[PDB]
Amino acid sequence: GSVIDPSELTFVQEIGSGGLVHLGYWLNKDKVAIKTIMSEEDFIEEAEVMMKLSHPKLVQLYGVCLEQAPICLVFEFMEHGCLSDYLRTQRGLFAAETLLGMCLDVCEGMAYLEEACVIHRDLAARNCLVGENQVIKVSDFGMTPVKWASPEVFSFSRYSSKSDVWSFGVLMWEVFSEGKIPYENRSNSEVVEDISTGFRLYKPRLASTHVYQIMNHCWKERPEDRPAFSRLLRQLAEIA
Ligand SMILES: CCC(O)(CC)c1ccc2c(-c3ccc(OC)cc3)c(-c3n[nH]c4ccsc34)[nH]c2c1
Repeated sequence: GSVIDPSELTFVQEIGSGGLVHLGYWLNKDKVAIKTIMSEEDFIEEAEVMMKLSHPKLVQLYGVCLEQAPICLVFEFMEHGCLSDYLRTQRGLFAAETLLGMCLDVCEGMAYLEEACVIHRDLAARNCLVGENQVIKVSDFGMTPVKWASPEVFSFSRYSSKSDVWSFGVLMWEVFSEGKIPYENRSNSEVVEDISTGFRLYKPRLASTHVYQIMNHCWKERPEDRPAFSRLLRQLAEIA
């Protein structure tokens, strides 16, 4: 399943930690994001799933480097790193249209995963990447915090594409607030209690009445009342 020899990789600079990430080169040519190692088998399987899902708004892999421990996944290099950090560093420089376009990119990737019956389970701005011309790609979509979890997920672990829709609503909030922490300084028990009473994340300044309505549609108590990613995509496109 696309095996890369360790000698083919050149480690240049550490760029992140989660799962350690390095900026590097494969075959002294392509810029790569090397993600060094959860069990070894699950780490390989996540890449195998991702390598068979081709969409312009989903991150791509060059291959997997096994044989020598710690094992690593060889991803394409994304120029502007993770979406969460990009929003925080470029805060105050974003236009409303740019933020909506970011949500539309994520929604496109999510609509593809929804049709392929692939549940992300951890959709958040920290799991999204920024490339050339501010193109957003969904990352870590091959897996098998409660702040992004739907009520049926944090209470009954009922994962579905509709639970990813709730997570997308929180992602939409992260984007429009320019990288703000959802339910800041609040514990896991506190967020569960708030959401159960009917509390929802506040409307950020850059998000219009229509954008906030879409966020609240993603945040409906019952998963059946939430719109599918295929529907959400056209709703977001209509606001633009
Ligand atoms: C914006 C500053 C800079 O340009 C500095 C070289 C940069 C910084 C971080 C990244 C990452 C990246 C590294 C670790 C991350 O945490 C998982 C998320 C993103 C990535 C990245 N690109 N592609 C992939 C795949 C998994 S993480 C990652 N590119 C980065 C680029």
